[PDB]
Amino acid sequence: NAVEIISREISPTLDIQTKILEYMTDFFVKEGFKWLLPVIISPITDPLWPDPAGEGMEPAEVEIYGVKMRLTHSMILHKQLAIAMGLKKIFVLSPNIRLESRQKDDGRHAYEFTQLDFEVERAKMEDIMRLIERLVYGLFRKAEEWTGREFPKTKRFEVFEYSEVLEEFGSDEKASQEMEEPFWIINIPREFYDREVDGFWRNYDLILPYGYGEVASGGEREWEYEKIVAKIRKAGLNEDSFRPYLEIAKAGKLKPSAGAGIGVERLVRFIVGAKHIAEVQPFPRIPGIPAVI
Ligand code: NA
Repeated sequence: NAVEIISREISPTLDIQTKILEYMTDFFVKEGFKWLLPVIISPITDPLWPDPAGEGMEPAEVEIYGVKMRLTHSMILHKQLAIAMGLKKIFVLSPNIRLESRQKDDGRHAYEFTQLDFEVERAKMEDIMRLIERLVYGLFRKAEEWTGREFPKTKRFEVFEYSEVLEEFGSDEKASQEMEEPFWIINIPREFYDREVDGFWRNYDLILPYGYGEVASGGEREWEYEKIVAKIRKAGLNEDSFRPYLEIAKAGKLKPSAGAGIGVERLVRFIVGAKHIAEVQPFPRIPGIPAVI
């Protein structure tokens, strides 16, 4: 009900969201990153496949001036293109639209959400993981002041291989339920753009404790045409749906980089202790339920 949605009290949560957005955007600007504006419709987007976290659905699509456009799954390809433009360090507050099923309505997913999405030329996985640890520690100390509650105190998070998480816990979420500090999961076989080297994937997810689940994901990247297109073909994806990106790769303009996206609503939910992510959204976007507003 529309009247019901707008009769919720959410002012304290949005006051916290404002403090989080100010803190994070200020951090990246002061670190020397360029602040880019988002892409919403494009011929190319993140396939989100293969990916253990994904259902592999098609993006929303619309015809624009007679040409098929995809609503942004994520800006990953565009981040790589920004690095190809010589911009070195970039971030964006990026809307993502992912039409996941009701099976992903588990309290941490929304079908429309925002990532603070960033990328750094020539960075390695340890560089990005340490940068996120520095950001998160400082944020959690401020959150203690804002809320009057205690937050996790560790500064270097434990690291698990994805294969070990499957063996010990069964899933990323079961691991989250059993942990009291944030932790990393690394080496996850997934999309063509994440860098793979002789069976090892140079990638990482940050997982929150107390069952709150994933909050950030990233990797080092592939930049070579021959490697990228081999991965696309092996996965059975449509090469033509990546054509301009592949033209740029073939021309040699992609560079080595690494980065991550941080789910803003997920982070707000953690800091305020909300059971469901819909509680932190003025206009909920619940997987499998088309919003009335
Ligand atoms: Na290989």
